[PDB]
Amino acid sequence: AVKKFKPYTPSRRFMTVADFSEITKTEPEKSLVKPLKKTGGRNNQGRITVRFRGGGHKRLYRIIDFKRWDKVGIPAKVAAIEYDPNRSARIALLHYVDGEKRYIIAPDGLQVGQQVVAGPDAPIQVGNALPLRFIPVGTVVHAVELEPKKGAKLARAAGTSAQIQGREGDYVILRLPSGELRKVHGECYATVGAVGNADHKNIVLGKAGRSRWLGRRPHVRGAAMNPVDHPHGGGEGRAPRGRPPASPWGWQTKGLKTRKRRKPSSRFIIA
Amino acid sequence: MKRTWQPNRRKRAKTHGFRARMRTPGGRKVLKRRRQKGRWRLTPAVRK
RNA sequence: GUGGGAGAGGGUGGUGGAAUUCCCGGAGUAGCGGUGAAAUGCGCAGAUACCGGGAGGAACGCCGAUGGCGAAGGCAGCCACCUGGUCCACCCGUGACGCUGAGGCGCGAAAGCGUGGGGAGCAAACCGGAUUAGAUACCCGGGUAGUCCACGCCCUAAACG
RNA sequence: CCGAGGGUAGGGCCCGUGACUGGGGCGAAGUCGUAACAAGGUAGCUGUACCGGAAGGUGCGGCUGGA
RNA sequence: CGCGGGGUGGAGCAGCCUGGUAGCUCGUCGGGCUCAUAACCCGAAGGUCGUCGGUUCAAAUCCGGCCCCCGCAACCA
RNA sequence: AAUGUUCA
RNA sequence: GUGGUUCGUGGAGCCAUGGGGGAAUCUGGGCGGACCACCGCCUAAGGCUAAGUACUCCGGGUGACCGAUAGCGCACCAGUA
RNA sequence: CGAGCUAGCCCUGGCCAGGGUGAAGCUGGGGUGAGACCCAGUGGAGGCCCGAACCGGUGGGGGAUGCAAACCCCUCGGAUG
RNA sequence: CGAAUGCCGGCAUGAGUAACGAUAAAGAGGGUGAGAAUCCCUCUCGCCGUAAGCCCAAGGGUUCCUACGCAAUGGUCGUCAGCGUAGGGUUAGGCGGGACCUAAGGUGAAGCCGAAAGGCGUAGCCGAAGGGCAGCCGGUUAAUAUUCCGGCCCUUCCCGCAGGUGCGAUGGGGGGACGCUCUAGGCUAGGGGGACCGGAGCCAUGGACGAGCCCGGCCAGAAGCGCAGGGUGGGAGGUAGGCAAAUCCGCCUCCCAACAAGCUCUGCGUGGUGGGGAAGCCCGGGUGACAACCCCCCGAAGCCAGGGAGCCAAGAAAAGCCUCUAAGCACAACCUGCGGGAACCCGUACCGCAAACCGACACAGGUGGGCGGGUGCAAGAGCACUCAGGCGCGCGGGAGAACCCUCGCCAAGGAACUCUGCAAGUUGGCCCCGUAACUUCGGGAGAAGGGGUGCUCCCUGGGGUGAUGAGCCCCGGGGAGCCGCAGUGAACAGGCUCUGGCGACUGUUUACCAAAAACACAGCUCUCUGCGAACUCGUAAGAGGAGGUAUAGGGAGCGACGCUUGCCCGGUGCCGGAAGGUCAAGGGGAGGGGUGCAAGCCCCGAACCGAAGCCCCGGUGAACGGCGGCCGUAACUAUAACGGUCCUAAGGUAGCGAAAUUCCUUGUCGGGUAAGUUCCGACCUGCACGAAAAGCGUAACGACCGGAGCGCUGUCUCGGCGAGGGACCCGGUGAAAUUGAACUGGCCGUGAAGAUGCGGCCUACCCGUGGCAGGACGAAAAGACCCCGUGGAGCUUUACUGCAGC
RNA sequence: UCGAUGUCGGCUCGUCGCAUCCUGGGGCUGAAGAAGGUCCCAAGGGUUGGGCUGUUCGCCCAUUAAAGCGGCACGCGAGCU
Ligand SMILES: NC[C@@H]1O[C@H](O[C@H]2[C@@H](O)[C@H](O[C@@H]3[C@@H](O)[C@H](N)C[C@H](N)[C@H]3O[C@H]3O[C@H](CO)[C@@H](O)[C@H](O)[C@H]3N)O[C@@H]2CO)[C@H](N)[C@@H](O)[C@@H]1O
Ligand SMILES: [Mg+2]
Ligand SMILES: [Mg+2]
Ligand SMILES: [Mg+2]
Ligand SMILES: [Mg+2]
Ligand SMILES: [Mg+2]
Ligand SMILES: [Mg+2]
Ligand SMILES: [Mg+2]
Ligand SMILES: [Mg+2]
Ligand SMILES: [Mg+2]
Ligand SMILES: [Mg+2]
Ligand SMILES: [Mg+2]
Ligand SMILES: [Mg+2]
Ligand SMILES: [Mg+2]
Ligand SMILES: [Mg+2]
Ligand SMILES: [Mg+2]
Ligand SMILES: [Mg+2]
Ligand SMILES: [Mg+2]
Ligand SMILES: [Mg+2]
Ligand SMILES: [Mg+2]
Ligand SMILES: [Mg+2]
Ligand SMILES: [Mg+2]
Ligand SMILES: [Mg+2]
Ligand SMILES: [Mg+2]
Ligand SMILES: [Mg+2]
Ligand SMILES: [Mg+2]
Ligand SMILES: [Mg+2]
Ligand SMILES: [Mg+2]
Ligand SMILES: [Mg+2]
Ligand SMILES: [Mg+2]
Ligand SMILES: [Mg+2]
Ligand SMILES: [Mg+2]
Ligand SMILES: [Mg+2]
Ligand SMILES: [Mg+2]
Ligand SMILES: [Mg+2]
Ligand SMILES: [Mg+2]
Ligand SMILES: [Mg+2]
Ligand SMILES: [Mg+2]
Ligand SMILES: [Mg+2]
Ligand SMILES: [Mg+2]
Ligand SMILES: [Mg+2]
Ligand SMILES: [Mg+2]
Ligand SMILES: [Mg+2]
Ligand SMILES: [Mg+2]
Ligand SMILES: [Mg+2]
Ligand SMILES: [Mg+2]
Ligand SMILES: [Mg+2]
Ligand SMILES: [Mg+2]
Ligand SMILES: [Mg+2]
Ligand SMILES: [Mg+2]
Ligand SMILES: [Mg+2]
Ligand SMILES: [Mg+2]
Ligand SMILES: [Mg+2]
Ligand SMILES: [Mg+2]
Ligand SMILES: [Mg+2]
Ligand SMILES: [Mg+2]
Ligand SMILES: [Mg+2]
Ligand SMILES: [Mg+2]
Ligand SMILES: [Mg+2]
Ligand SMILES: [Mg+2]
Ligand SMILES: [Mg+2]
Ligand SMILES: [Mg+2]
Ligand SMILES: [Mg+2]
Ligand SMILES: [Mg+2]
Ligand SMILES: [Mg+2]
Ligand SMILES: [Mg+2]
Ligand SMILES: [Mg+2]
Ligand SMILES: [Mg+2]
Ligand SMILES: [Mg+2]
Ligand SMILES: [Mg+2]
Ligand SMILES: [Mg+2]
Ligand SMILES: [Mg+2]
Ligand SMILES: [Mg+2]
Ligand SMILES: [Mg+2]
Ligand SMILES: [Mg+2]
Ligand SMILES: [Mg+2]
Ligand SMILES: [Mg+2]
Ligand SMILES: [Mg+2]
Ligand SMILES: [Mg+2]
Ligand SMILES: [Mg+2]
Ligand SMILES: [Mg+2]
Ligand SMILES: [Mg+2]
Ligand SMILES: [Mg+2]
Ligand SMILES: [Mg+2]
Ligand SMILES: [Mg+2]
Ligand SMILES: [Mg+2]
Ligand SMILES: [Mg+2]
Ligand SMILES: [Mg+2]
Ligand SMILES: [Mg+2]
Ligand SMILES: [Mg+2]
Ligand SMILES: [Mg+2]
Ligand SMILES: [Mg+2]
Ligand SMILES: [Mg+2]
Ligand SMILES: [Mg+2]
Ligand SMILES: [Mg+2]
Ligand SMILES: [Mg+2]
Ligand SMILES: [Mg+2]
Ligand SMILES: [Mg+2]
Ligand SMILES: [Mg+2]
Ligand SMILES: [Mg+2]
Ligand SMILES: [Mg+2]
Ligand SMILES: [Mg+2]
Ligand SMILES: [Mg+2]
Ligand SMILES: [Mg+2]
Ligand SMILES: [Mg+2]
Ligand SMILES: [Mg+2]
Ligand SMILES: [Mg+2]
Repeated sequence: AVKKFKPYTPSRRFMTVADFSEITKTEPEKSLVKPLKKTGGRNNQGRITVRFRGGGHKRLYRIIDFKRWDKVGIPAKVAAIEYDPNRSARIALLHYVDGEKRYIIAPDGLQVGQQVVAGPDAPIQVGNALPLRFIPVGTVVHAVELEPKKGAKLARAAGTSAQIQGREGDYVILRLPSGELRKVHGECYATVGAVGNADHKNIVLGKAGRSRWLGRRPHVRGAAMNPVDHPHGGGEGRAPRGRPPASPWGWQTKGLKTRKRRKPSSRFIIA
Repeated sequence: MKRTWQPNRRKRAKTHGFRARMRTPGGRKVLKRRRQKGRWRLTPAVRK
């Protein structure tokens, strides 16, 4: 839905925020070895190596389960659906019959009360994980793994998802969120359903700050700087690049493909 | 107005200290050069 | 009220095959395509033509009507679910409760507009090739918004019997 | 106290006028094309959308007051 | 004052560079189709090639003195 | 395959 | 490829190396300035080895060296204030 | 050799008188077939308003071997972000 | 040595000049002494009082206290001092640190990397204004005190002892434990009154013996005791988890019970009792005293605290502490009592918004935390006055010229000033009336324009606390009445409106000449990137990205929102093309050469097979980018819908247009003005607008830039008077740039072309002081501009040549 | 003159030149008068306030006897802006 505001103050006549009803029934994290001190920091060993990051509200890190073959067959009830500052997606706190509690990136549709489980035996329904091989071609899934046992790495952003296009050998063909067609091993797990909280792509930040609360500091334009700072910089009084559009490091930034050519990763791609 | 020198005992020790000067090969050379010139104070004398 | 009937009435979810296009594989060779005649264009980088595998979107052939449904706009593969109208019969119930309807409220093809999706074919604008004195057109080869969905708007018409 | 009026300040309605501008009516024989009336030689009409010296042209659907 | 570009039948453009030939489109003229006009068909006429000198055997064409033309630069303070 | 001055 | 040498690609050997191929043990093997052939030199892929040589923080001795703006930055409580 | 100035970021603490405006929610009333919606009441939102501390440095004047190698007076901008 | 703006030192000149450092302010009487405006005491006076007063951190290191002293240091003086000499002075189980814990980060066994130096880095260790932890009220010294002492109250360890229990980890679990904004109820700190309690005293000057005036009416405090709160369901069974070792967690299952109770844990009163105890008066001490030590009211931002509500940006760690079992050990061992004993190290002076810290200075600058009383004003930490407490700023005394600075007032006029209303005025708080276009419906709004405002008396409504009732406070409502020029009577305290330009908006910036139309910004588009992501740093290891996964992350441009964003893929870039052209090693060896008597050994070397790149083919604009000319033509003329032709990759669309763009140009009309090179509206031969280096608009916003009005003013006609601080004079102290030497006049000539200095002529006794700036081509800076030097740097690219990278 | 001679305009203070814009004398006149025109002598003293622009300069508005020209480093920044 997204909450909109009356225009009492500008920057807030455009501002809009998430429908937090989805979450509710729980704001406090499941402390139980669930959150960890999370180190902030826009740089590595001294130098900033990603520009314009910093500041941004204090943040606790919820550790979530991205490889569910741990508890194969051990079912669990969905305790709650909480808020995660560290992601676009919302998480779900799930108590296992085992007694062990874990977190999972909350799929769309999942509800407090439902039961869930991962395994080959597992029934094909929202929240359940299984190797792609045992998932019916056509079903939508999220939190897909890339190589087996390596853990989930695909379709985890709010409202994202992958769809099975069909098997072919030990591999199964997935159409990824981006839209690329990749062959992924059949043993790679993946939980059924879409990522959920798809209204996300619609929230309008609103003001200059807030972009700040999210830890994103101002991004200054190339042309605005000087010959020294960027290739675009310079020229007496406003100019048009004057070079084919380029990054501060000098590589062309409009259309120039960048992924490695001889990458073995290919052969399993097509899109 | 707020001037350049703002004395901090701990900062001074941790920066120009003896131990500090010892860790870095550059510093060890400082201690060397000074000791060899005859300085009475090899390091910024400061008491705590 | 009871007991029956017919229908593309409306919404939601699911699904079927033919066909167009694109992708992959196989085979195969100098044309294909287009027209009034051509040209642009596509094709020796292996096109057209034919076989096999795949993605995808849109539309529903034959039944099919000079038919049925709705108040209108309008509604056509098939399944289910949710639900609106309507007709017949029995002569049972209520007992004039009726008709129209200023204003109000609800609906309202197509085009067009917003937010997000989607995009095979088609196709305003737009670019080419001709035709013409001219050709900002009819023709041809391409092509974007649109057409498609969801939600929110627009409320017009030869909204015609 | 009220009080005709006078002042200052802000509003509402109407009339006159205004460089310039938009389209309309009207004026025997000016200019360009030929849309419509006969398949008006691209059936016409129409609401809507873009384009074009101009009438008009095309897309999408609707009409028969065309076949 | 500077750089270099254009001057040709009536219109707009060729040809000059590697001097000997002025070519295209348009129009203008006569003749056809029409009932007549346009389009179309047929066939012709039309150019001191800005001007004034010397190079040559020969000058649209090479060379310089002007003459309208067209552009570009004119700055530092 | 455009067109056909005006008033009778 | 390079480096070293007087040798800067030169006719460029020799002595070193990163990379590739890869022997033989005296009928073995390197060199004598591309390369061949003679003639001759020497024995690689393990190691050690005084003296003659270099310097002057230190002790001494001298000086056609200075003599407190000189001579060490300091003749003095100077690498101090 | 320097981030004891300045710039950015990281960890951990502190601070922001007093006024004003009065969003969303709720609660009751109204409305309708049910709604939309409209009222009051409560409520206390906001890189909102005024304005000290605090953070600045807009215009003018003074100062110019200064009080000061950037200062003073009046004025002025922000002030829960 | 005579010059090098030479080097070092000395001493001059300016000059008894500027200045003596905040315009908070001084006067006098006593002392002291060789000598006092300046030291000590007293009495007047003025200034501060969210301080110019207290307390703590940092830094400073003896300055602190006392006795002696004055050369120098205190911009004068100095008997004084932060100065000189000497001697004292800093006391802790509880305050703050360490024999505790962890943060960022640092270091760093293992482990990884790197010519060496060295770089990452696990465990561990280090790291604190954060966590954890036991001390209150008084009293003393010249100088210390939560440190010594008094009273009251705690903390660890060790021993003995009685009484208890499965005791026991560096392991498990719980916990510690956390945001922002808004808030309830009690409290407390703090403050105000009192007809009440205690007091020495005072009736002045016209009055008052007064329910008068004046002073003061508390602090701490175990257990118990109340009053507020914070925490918390009890049971009983199973169990696939807690890298299962558990009767502890966690999970299910099930009797009871729940806007609770009890159980716990704080806060606050209360408390045995200890402690403090003015004004005044007499010499810090006494006295005031065996001082009283009570009652109302206001009341926190603090306490109960882990209280509650709402919100999105979703808010440290570890130890102590509970609990659980492991080995083990059950003679251990822990637990509770109770007495005895034991209890280390470092800091403690003083300054601390400043004369002791950072600014070379006893420098109008800078410096984190807490307290910060009273009255009045709507409120307040604001403003005015004032407590406590602290100051009068380390040169003075006169004179009352110009001129300057800071300040007050002004006839008549009222922007005529000027680049410009620059500056100054006006307005100003609160209550009430009452308010337009336009808009994104919030706003514009404090629009504008107005009225009221003091005190006196009467009537009258709600509340809080009490108790319902009186006091005490908090909000009000209505009549009359008094006095001034004036009632927010002083101080704090908007001038307003109309119409343009630019950017949407709050915000950022050139520390020290630019605060802006610049940057950023939400938002739009393009592009890269399937995760060992792209991209960035690094030789590497490794790291950031990200414990993220395209609803994500990198790069680019545009820059809210509205309506929109045309045509040209010729060139350039980028994307796509398994064909061809070309192409390096390398493979391949037709063929040829050097030598040997030779087998040989050596050299060249064509066909042909050989990547990426370039070529070629095609796409591509919110990719670099680009988006025409010349003739003719209507039945008055003008003009040209229409036509011809040349060129192109295509010839600029909507919209805007003499503009932040228009040269000609003050374009031409219209508006405003008595007059308008600016402004607004029109037009359009746009020298040279135009669509994301976006185009045209837009409510609101702006210490942005332009044009008008009203109000109001010394900005001006046009200047006048007045005040304070300098200037001037006297006493004290006493600089600087500059300076070839000077005995340094005018004119007209002359001269290297602008003469005190040459020529001629003309004035002119010697020397100062207060003023003014025409000259000394005055000072200050080896001219920035300019040119030059085969000088230097920063920047660019289809300049050359390399290197990283790919 | 570059080991520096501050550059436009304005304001303030002027002084001079005179080829005279006023005001004084005067001769011609196609001078009737009143006017004017042109030349001659003569600066003693005069030679306004606004609108527009940085302007100098101009052009306007309202006046005037007239609203003169020009030099003084396009006089004057150790006088201001
Ligand atoms: N006719 C009146 C309205 O305006 C237009 O009509 C106007 C024009 O089309 C028309 O112009 C015509 C022209 O079309 C035709 N081909 C040639 C003719 N000579 C012109 O005629 C015009 O001009 C002449 C003077 O020159 C006048 O005398 C005459 O009245 C006038 N109509 O003149 C009309 C003015 O009245 C619309 N086409 C018409 O449908 C509409 O109703
Ligand atoms: Mg380091
Ligand atoms: Mg930016
Ligand atoms: Mg740099
Ligand atoms: Mg560059
Ligand atoms: Mg420019
Ligand atoms: Mg459907
Ligand atoms: Mg194929
Ligand atoms: Mg097939
Ligand atoms: Mg479908
Ligand atoms: Mg039905
Ligand atoms: Mg009946
Ligand atoms: Mg539609
Ligand atoms: Mg649409
Ligand atoms: Mg098509
Ligand atoms: Mg077509
Ligand atoms: Mg669109
Ligand atoms: Mg569908
Ligand atoms: Mg719809
Ligand atoms: Mg419709
Ligand atoms: Mg009008
Ligand atoms: Mg027709
Ligand atoms: Mg037709
Ligand atoms: Mg037609
Ligand atoms: Mg068309
Ligand atoms: Mg049709
Ligand atoms: Mg006719
Ligand atoms: Mg007639
Ligand atoms: Mg050997
Ligand atoms: Mg000697
Ligand atoms: Mg010496
Ligand atoms: Mg001597
Ligand atoms: Mg710092
Ligand atoms: Mg409300
Ligand atoms: Mg604010
Ligand atoms: Mg202010
Ligand atoms: Mg504010
Ligand atoms: Mg000199
Ligand atoms: Mg000297
Ligand atoms: Mg003086
Ligand atoms: Mg005072
Ligand atoms: Mg200290
Ligand atoms: Mg002295
Ligand atoms: Mg002393
Ligand atoms: Mg110890
Ligand atoms: Mg290290
Ligand atoms: Mg420690
Ligand atoms: Mg601590
Ligand atoms: Mg706690
Ligand atoms: Mg108290
Ligand atoms: Mg008396
Ligand atoms: Mg009291
Ligand atoms: Mg007590
Ligand atoms: Mg209780
Ligand atoms: Mg129990
Ligand atoms: Mg259990
Ligand atoms: Mg175990
Ligand atoms: Mg303080
Ligand atoms: Mg000091
Ligand atoms: Mg000091
Ligand atoms: Mg200084
Ligand atoms: Mg100071
Ligand atoms: Mg104050
Ligand atoms: Mg002083
Ligand atoms: Mg002083
Ligand atoms: Mg006056
Ligand atoms: Mg007056
Ligand atoms: Mg003026
Ligand atoms: Mg003036
Ligand atoms: Mg002006
Ligand atoms: Mg002003
Ligand atoms: Mg006020
Ligand atoms: Mg406004
Ligand atoms: Mg702005
Ligand atoms: Mg500003
Ligand atoms: Mg936008
Ligand atoms: Mg921009
Ligand atoms: Mg192109
Ligand atoms: Mg080769
Ligand atoms: Mg070979
Ligand atoms: Mg190739
Ligand atoms: Mg004509
Ligand atoms: Mg006529
Ligand atoms: Mg146009
Ligand atoms: Mg103009
Ligand atoms: Mg204009
Ligand atoms: Mg005008
Ligand atoms: Mg464009
Ligand atoms: Mg813009
Ligand atoms: Mg502003
Ligand atoms: Mg601002
Ligand atoms: Mg303005
Ligand atoms: Mg004055
Ligand atoms: Mg005076
Ligand atoms: Mg004196
Ligand atoms: Mg002279
Ligand atoms: Mg002379
Ligand atoms: Mg004098
Ligand atoms: Mg002077
Ligand atoms: Mg020089
Ligand atoms: Mg040169
Ligand atoms: Mg010069
Ligand atoms: Mg000089
Ligand atoms: Mg003059
Ligand atoms: Mg004369
Ligand atoms: Mg000056
Ligand atoms: Mg001066």
